[PDB]
Amino acid sequence: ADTKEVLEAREAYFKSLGGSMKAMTGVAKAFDAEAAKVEAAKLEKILATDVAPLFPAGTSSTDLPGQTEAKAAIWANMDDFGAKGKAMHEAGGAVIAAANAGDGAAFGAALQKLGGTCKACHDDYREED
Repeated sequence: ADTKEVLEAREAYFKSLGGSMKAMTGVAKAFDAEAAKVEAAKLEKILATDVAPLFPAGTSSTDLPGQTEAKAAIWANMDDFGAKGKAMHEAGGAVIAAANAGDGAAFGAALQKLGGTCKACHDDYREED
């Protein structure tokens, strides 16, 4: 009965940024205008979210053995990890910008940057799972 509250919330933070990516990749494919704007909205929620507020004393896979899937791996100290955070935000706010600006190519390329950004993170914590 771990009941990881801090982690669980982080799970939500993953669904948030992960939502921007999803709505971003679909909008990226079958774009138009309405989808992009909506993705942007989800984006902003992620952008101004507060990444540094759910990534801390969690499970820590790399630390010691345990269930989980990924926790301590990440590969990048609190600083580097913090970086990817902001980086994701770079795509976050910039993608929403394209949404408003109506730059479908700007929102597609920007959101893809966030795509490889978040993805890159997971690619970092190449945990066992």
